[PDB]
Amino acid sequence: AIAGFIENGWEGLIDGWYGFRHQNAQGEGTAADYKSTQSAIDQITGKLNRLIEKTNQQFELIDNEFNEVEKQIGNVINWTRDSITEVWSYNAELLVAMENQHTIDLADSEMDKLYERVKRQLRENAEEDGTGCFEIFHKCDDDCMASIRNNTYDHSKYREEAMQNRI
Amino acid sequence: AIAGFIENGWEGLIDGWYGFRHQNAQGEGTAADYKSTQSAIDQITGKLNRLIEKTNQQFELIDNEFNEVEKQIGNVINWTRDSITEVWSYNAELLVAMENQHTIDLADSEMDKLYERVKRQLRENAEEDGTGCFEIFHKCDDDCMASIRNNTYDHSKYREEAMQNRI
Amino acid sequence: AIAGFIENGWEGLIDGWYGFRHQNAQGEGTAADYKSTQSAIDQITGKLNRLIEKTNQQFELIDNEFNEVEKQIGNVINWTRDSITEVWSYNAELLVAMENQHTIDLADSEMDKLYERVKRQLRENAEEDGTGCFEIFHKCDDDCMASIRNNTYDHSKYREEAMQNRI
Amino acid sequence: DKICLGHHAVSNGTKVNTLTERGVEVVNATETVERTNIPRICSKGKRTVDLGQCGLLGTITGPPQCDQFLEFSADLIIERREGSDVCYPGKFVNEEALRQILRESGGIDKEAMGFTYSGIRTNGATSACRRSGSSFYAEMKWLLSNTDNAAFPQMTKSYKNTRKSPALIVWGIHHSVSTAEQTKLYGSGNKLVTVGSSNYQQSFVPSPGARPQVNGLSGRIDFHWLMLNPNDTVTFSFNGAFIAPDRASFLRGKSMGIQSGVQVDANCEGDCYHSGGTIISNLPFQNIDSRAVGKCPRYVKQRSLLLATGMKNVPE
Amino acid sequence: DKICLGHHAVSNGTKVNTLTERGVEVVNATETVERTNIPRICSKGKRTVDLGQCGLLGTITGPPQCDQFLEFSADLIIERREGSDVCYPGKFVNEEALRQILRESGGIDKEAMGFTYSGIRTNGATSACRRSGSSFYAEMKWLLSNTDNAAFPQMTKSYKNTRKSPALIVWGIHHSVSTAEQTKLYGSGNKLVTVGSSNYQQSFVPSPGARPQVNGLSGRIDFHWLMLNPNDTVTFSFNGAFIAPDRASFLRGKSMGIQSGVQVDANCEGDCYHSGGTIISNLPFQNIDSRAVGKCPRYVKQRSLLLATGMKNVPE
Amino acid sequence: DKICLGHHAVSNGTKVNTLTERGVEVVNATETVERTNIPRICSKGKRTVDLGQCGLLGTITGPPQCDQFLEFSADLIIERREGSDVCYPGKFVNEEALRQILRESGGIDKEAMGFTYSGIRTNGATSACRRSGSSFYAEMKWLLSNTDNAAFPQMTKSYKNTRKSPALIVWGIHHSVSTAEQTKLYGSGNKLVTVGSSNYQQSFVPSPGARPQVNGLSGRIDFHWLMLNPNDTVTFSFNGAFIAPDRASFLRGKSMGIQSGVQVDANCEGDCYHSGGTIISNLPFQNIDSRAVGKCPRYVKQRSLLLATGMKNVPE
Ligand SMILES: *[C@@H]1O[C@H](CO[C@@H]2O[C@@H](C)[C@@H](O)[C@@H](O)[C@@H]2O)[C@@H](O[C@@H]2O[C@H](CO)[C@@H](O[C@@H]3O[C@H](CO)[C@@H](O)[C@H](O)[C@@H]3O)[C@H](O)[C@H]2NC(C)=O)[C@H](O)[C@H]1NC(C)=O
Ligand SMILES: *[C@@H]1O[C@H](CO)[C@@H](O[C@@H]2O[C@H](CO)[C@@H](O[C@@H]3O[C@H](CO)[C@@H](O)[C@H](O)[C@@H]3O)[C@H](O)[C@H]2NC(C)=O)[C@H](O)[C@H]1NC(C)=O
Ligand SMILES: *[C@@H]1O[C@H](CO)[C@@H](O[C@@H]2O[C@H](CO)[C@@H](O[C@@H]3O[C@H](CO)[C@@H](O)[C@H](O)[C@@H]3O)[C@H](O)[C@H]2NC(C)=O)[C@H](O)[C@H]1NC(C)=O
Ligand SMILES: *[C@@H]1O[C@H](CO)[C@@H](O[C@@H]2O[C@H](CO)[C@@H](O)[C@H](O)[C@H]2NC(C)=O)[C@H](O)[C@H]1NC(C)=O
Ligand SMILES: *[C@@H]1O[C@H](CO)[C@@H](O)[C@H](O)[C@H]1NC(C)=O
Ligand SMILES: *[C@@H]1O[C@H](CO)[C@@H](O)[C@H](O)[C@H]1NC(C)=O
Ligand SMILES: *[C@@H]1O[C@H](CO)[C@@H](O)[C@H](O)[C@H]1NC(C)=O
Ligand SMILES: [Ca+2]
Ligand SMILES: [Ca+2]
Ligand SMILES: [Ca+2]
Repeated sequence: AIAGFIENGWEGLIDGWYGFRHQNAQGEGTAADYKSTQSAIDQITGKLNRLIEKTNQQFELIDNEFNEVEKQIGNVINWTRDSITEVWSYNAELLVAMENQHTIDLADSEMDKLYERVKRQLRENAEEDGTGCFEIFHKCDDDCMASIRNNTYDHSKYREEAMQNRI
Repeated sequence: AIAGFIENGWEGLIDGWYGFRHQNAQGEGTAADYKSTQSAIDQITGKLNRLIEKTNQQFELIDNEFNEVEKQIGNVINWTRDSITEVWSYNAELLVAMENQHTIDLADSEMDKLYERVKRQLRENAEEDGTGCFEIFHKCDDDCMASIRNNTYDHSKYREEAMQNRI
Repeated sequence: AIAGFIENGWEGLIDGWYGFRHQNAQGEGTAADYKSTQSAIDQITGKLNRLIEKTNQQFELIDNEFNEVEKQIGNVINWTRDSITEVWSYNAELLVAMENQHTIDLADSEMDKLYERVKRQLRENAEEDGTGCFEIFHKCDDDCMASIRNNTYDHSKYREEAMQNRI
Repeated sequence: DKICLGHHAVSNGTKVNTLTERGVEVVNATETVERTNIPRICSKGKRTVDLGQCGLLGTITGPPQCDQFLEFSADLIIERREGSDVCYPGKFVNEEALRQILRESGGIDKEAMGFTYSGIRTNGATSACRRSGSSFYAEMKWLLSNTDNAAFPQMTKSYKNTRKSPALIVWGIHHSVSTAEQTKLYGSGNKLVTVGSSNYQQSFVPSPGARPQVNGLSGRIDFHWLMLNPNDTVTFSFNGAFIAPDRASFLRGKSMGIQSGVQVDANCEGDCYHSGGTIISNLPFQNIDSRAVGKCPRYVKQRSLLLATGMKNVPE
Repeated sequence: DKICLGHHAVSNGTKVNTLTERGVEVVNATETVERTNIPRICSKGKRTVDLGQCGLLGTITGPPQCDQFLEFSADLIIERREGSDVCYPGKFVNEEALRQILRESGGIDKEAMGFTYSGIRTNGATSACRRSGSSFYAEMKWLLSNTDNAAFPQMTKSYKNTRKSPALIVWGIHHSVSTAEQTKLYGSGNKLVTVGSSNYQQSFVPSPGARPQVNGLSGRIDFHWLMLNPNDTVTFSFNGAFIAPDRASFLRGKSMGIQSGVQVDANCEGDCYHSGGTIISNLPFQNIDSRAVGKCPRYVKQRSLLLATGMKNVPE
Repeated sequence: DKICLGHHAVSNGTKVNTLTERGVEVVNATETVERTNIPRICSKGKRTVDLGQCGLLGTITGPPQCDQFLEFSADLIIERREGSDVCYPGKFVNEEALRQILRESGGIDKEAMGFTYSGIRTNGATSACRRSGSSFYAEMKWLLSNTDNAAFPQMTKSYKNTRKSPALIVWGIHHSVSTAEQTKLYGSGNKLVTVGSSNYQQSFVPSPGARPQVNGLSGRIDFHWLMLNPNDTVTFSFNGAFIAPDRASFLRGKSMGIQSGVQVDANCEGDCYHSGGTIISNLPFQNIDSRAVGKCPRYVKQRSLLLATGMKNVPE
């Protein structure tokens, strides 16, 4: 019944962006990973700080809404204003498309990093199932699952048992 | 004689962007992967939809090719026009260099996703040879090769035989 | 005592960008990888060639610093100039932020490529320790270490010994 | 046994530029900068007026080249290099603004201004404005003293704009070749023309003197204009050297105006024009003409910028 | 036993655009284009002058609507559509440049120019400029011949700018209804006004003549200006039709000026204004008004562009 | 036994900005915005004219400061603040357009216009234009009545442009201090100057009157100009108050013109100039002067933007 990020995201994960879901004799459970979550949020916050900027440049009226300026100068002003508007509209569309692509790829890349880290903690004691989970080839109770989550799992302790079970 | 994407591309693959090439007792064969191919084409099509746009803004003459405008206003117009041209030439060069970098990385990333998927289907029954191929440690006839391609290969069926052969 | 790129970079690596650091009976040593190093430098040089460009477009004075132009046309010129300046200031900030992101990701990606290559050379004779190093499960003297660095390590030669040591 | 993952490649790769490399080969690419011109004005779907020998400002005053366009209607107006606004030599004051007003006008509808005259001649004519012999601007009257050298009575004429749109009002000031000719035409003494509305007043004094012959004539008639608001009146006061309007012009709607040297083609459709033709393209950029008008790709300096539409090409 | 790595998802995803896809769903997103207007002028922290019926250029000449603003001071100046620069009919020449100079001025401080007169009347007045009966522009003097039809002596008046800032100098030219009226006021003959500094010289000739009534009057007074440098002198030479300045204006500091049709609100703060109100926003773009001024997000054509603030949304 | 992959790092990292972070440290970085100025005009490889006390428009009319530059030739023209176009006070009408024409001209080649005169004096001179005593503009002639107060004959003078390039034609109108002086110089009565080509017609009436003494003088000479097409003729008709050209000017080729307050240095090469010197740089941006001209990095508001030339710096 339980699966990882390769299939889909988890609607029930409400305490974080990334997390761990486990199944053992004591049941199923899910906990957020605080570090990866915060690393992603900080990168998005960094974007927002850069993009939610105000120009400090003050512009004034060169035109007149109540009493129309002379036509020749008016047409130059309007051509120039419309050309500037084309430039900004193009830059705004591109900026958002480009940033959104990067935001998406960056969020996936934080997922892959966490996954790759857990893989390496587990060493020869587990195999990938292809959905974003590890089948762990030894009994791993709630305290063992916690040691995987907080990065203190010691693969040497279970290696003998796990390697034997893998054959 | 057979090698994968780490060495080079395949001129003989004409039915798709990505594919599988196998070797067993029944010989060699190559088939396109429809899904990855289509995923890449759809992302390029998405780019083209965004970049093959028309402006809807109409511009009019502010200048005169037959009877030259007054020189002061003419030099302002031309300075403004040449500034706008510099802006657009720079945005066009950048747009294309940025989009081509992304196009290239995106295509390689679809190749890595397909490869990683097959690796995970094969589990303990195969090893990487370093050219983009898997050495499969059991007999894998045409039907078995097809089950790898269409994602129904069941590693459990061959694991006993394969693990023994890997020692 | 020895660790790889997942922990940190090496201040003692002064001959290159990427490298190998080993530990065996004959001691510790470090050597730069010339190919990955050059591949990274060339991509940076490529960026520089594109960004260190000169415009070839000549601009002339449309304004007068000694004898002020008529106020109406002067205000149009200044409004236009300040709008153009806003555009270029925005483009410059963006160009650099986008290129620095790409430069950083590209440099990390060249590190991952080297690492992945060495993993595939070593096949079943080593395991990942999670810091960016491989524990090699056979005796690997200075000649052997060199063969890993220059891509001629033949896993078959040590496989029997290594697989036995991994159990 | 073994299975490999791979991707396609071609022998005919195409070079493109990226952020880190010039000339990396990709499996496929497409142009982003339009170079292909159609050397015609693609006018399909648009009421098009090709002015030919008629200069755009001539549609308002009516020299003989413009007789067919006095009340023209169009979506697309084309000016030509052979176009002249004038028959008797001279020019419009503030001319380019007026061209720009008329290029987007949709054309013009003329209305009689109602002026009638007594004590003067109304029939000034010249061989420079040829119809069935000597003639004059169709929309104007060259007012003269009743007989050579006679005094020209001080006169006042007013026209009110009854419509809901601004009226284009045009008049002329005649600058004779010499004070002798100015006297023959309008009687001796100082000449003055004054023109007033509720928002405009200006005075004009003709300035006789020799100018180079243009069409064998050394005199000049210069044309002035103003926009007369709905319900406002324009009043002319004068004692000679005045070329009076017979009619006012009202703008019809909306159009686009271009300048061109190539033929019209009512069988092709298009929206981006320049003097050498029509740019039919969906590309976002063009390197044909920086002064193209209508709805156009943006003008860039580079002739070509290739957009990759495939992966890196890695042959064996 | 097993452990899975995963990421969050929601049922309420938001669609955004990327380089390769339109409408990919993300967990969260934010608007980048401001559409919310506040329909007031948010003036908190700024000395604000709401000119009302006073036209900005009137602050300099002083028709009765502007009497309270002859020496105004402000950070923020608001012009209104009901504002008129004038009482006697006419207008300023080069009016928009002057408005632009005043909008940024901080307001104006007036200084007496010290002109006095002999051999003429100084009391020209009109029912169009109503105070306690007929009056005139507060800052100007309608100079007349001593008696009807009498000759107006040739006169010269000079003013030097003693201050360290440029002086704004304004004067008027009166265009009478007829050469008869121009004679009654200033004596017969040709009327000329010359105005010179070290960096400016221009000549003005009145042009009398009939034109429509505005406020029952057919005459016009048109206003002209220049900027007189520190230590420079302006000299006026004239023999009638001259509306003389009584005072010069000096700009006070710095301000911003806007044109608006909504009320002031001193309780909200803001820095980006347009005619319909105040754009309070930190977004980089806005789609509210392309002529907004102050320190503004940049105007774009699109109504909305969503920036992703979360990962791809991949529900089950 | 073990083998580790790693990358370099330094203790002295450099901070840069990315899409997601301010101040991330990289191993190496480089400036993109030029701040370094050279406080000289780097003129190597270019024929350079430093106009000094000669104002650029004075090269055409020839007051005494400009006597060495009447027919100058250059690739690079430098104007200086001390430069004056004038000796007898006045100014050029449409002056900035003409400056812009001359800055790019390559310099000017003068040609005699061939006017000769009878029945008048030609020797008008003034202590404001000092050579060997009282003199005048080298390229012009102050035409006077034969004797004080005498009548000035009505005259016409024409010049045709035989060359293949447009001729720059300049003339002057003299505005005397009073109608008395204007009578002494040119005889009483109304004065008129007309100027016509096939594409230009304008009239000029002097306007006498007092203005502030500039160089002890209260008169003014204003200069007007036109471009005369190949094969076209210009005709001047006048009865006084006319300052006649002796020569026409043809533009030589191509140049660039700047305004500067620093010295020339023929030993350094450069193409980007501003008033304070030369920007020698290959960087794509500059923060030195937004009005810089030539072939320049683009002006930006930021003083520094660092481009990473190395990887992320991850020390222990
Ligand atoms: C997708 O979903 C969530 C949850 O949406 C919320 O849940 C229910 C109450 C619904 O009926 C929704 O109407 C409601 O928005 C979004 O996060 C939520 O945002 C809201 C609205 O901005 C937060 O409300 C706050 O409430 C306090 C006091 O009442 C105010 O002071 C704040 O100004 C603020 O508006 C709300 O706290 C938050 N919900 C939770 C549980 O944290 C989420 O943002 C959304 N997607 C997008 C794109 O916005
Ligand atoms: C979904 O994304 C939106 C928009 O980014 C989130 O709202 C935003 O939250 C940020 C960070 O908390 C807000 O910053 C705050 O505003 C000011 C200035 O920085 C300051 O007073 C606060 O202390 C804080 O830093 C930001 O204003 C706010 N933006 C908007 C438009 O509301 C929202 O939290 C996200 N929702 C979820 C469920 O993640
Ligand atoms: C750290 O940063 C920069 C990378 O920008 C290094 O300096 C750069 O080195 C390159 C080539 O090595 C220089 O190119 C030179 O340009 C001239 C200009 O005409 C050319 O004629 C030469 O033949 C040469 O190729 C480049 O100018 C230079 N950049 C700057 C701004 O000076 C620097 O060495 C790097 N440090 C380390 C330790 O690698
Ligand atoms: C190489 O790329 C081009 C350009 O995108 C392909 O041609 C386009 O195909 C689309 C739809 O698939 C059409 O709507 C366009 O008309 C084509 N564009 C142009 C500019 O011709 C082309 O098919 C590709 N070639 C191959 C073999 O894939
Ligand atoms: C310039 O643009 C405005 C809209 O901003 C319009 O109302 C005005 O007519 C345009 N001016 C001309 C001269 O076409
Ligand atoms: C403006 O540009 C065109 C080329 O577009 C040139 O022919 C024209 O002369 C320019 N005007 C001036 C005054 O240099
Ligand atoms: C135009 O900008 C310059 C600064 O480059 C300034 O000195 C000048 O006064 C501005 N013009 C006006 C009319 O404000
Ligand atoms: Ca009609
Ligand atoms: Ca005061
Ligand atoms: Ca010569």
